[PDB]
Amino acid sequence: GSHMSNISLIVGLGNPGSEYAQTRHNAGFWFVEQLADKYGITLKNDPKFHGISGRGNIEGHDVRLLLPMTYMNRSGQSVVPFSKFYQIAPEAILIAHDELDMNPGVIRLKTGGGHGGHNGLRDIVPHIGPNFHRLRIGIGHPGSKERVSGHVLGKAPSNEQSLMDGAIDHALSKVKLLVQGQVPQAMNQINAYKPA
Repeated sequence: GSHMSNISLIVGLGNPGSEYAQTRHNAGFWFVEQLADKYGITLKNDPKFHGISGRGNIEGHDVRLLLPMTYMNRSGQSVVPFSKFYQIAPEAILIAHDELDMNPGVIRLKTGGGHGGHNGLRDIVPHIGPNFHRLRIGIGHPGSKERVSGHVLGKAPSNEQSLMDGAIDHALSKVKLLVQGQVPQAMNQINAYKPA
């Protein structure tokens, strides 16, 4: 299976379908789709684990990618059996997800903690516990808890999309550190990111 805190599973959270592909709740998908293209990892149909997955070499490490196709609030119905099947401990998992509590263009690597009301993480933490790594992609907050659904299922204005895209591109450049188990250095260099 996995080996220490060498990241060997990278999960991107989001919703299936073209109507959700450009929404803020798919920030995790954006990051994983771009990572898969950067490293030539095929993301193929994975009906067994209710998602799209791939396996390939990142900087000399055997790494798996997963996009749940369960819809966001059932994400755990893909991530939990996939990670158990391949014997990947949470400490070797990175989950990329949209973060309401951070600005567009802010990105952070966090180890552990709660779901912060994220309905994808809410479906994962009760099964594998909190001790996986998260790539928190800032998307900002709409003000109301009543407005959160419409914000996360919205398509961000170009300025915010540009800020997110820059942050995601920065994070792609730091995955080499994560697959090598250099979580502290990755966390310092990801968290330091500034758009301008």
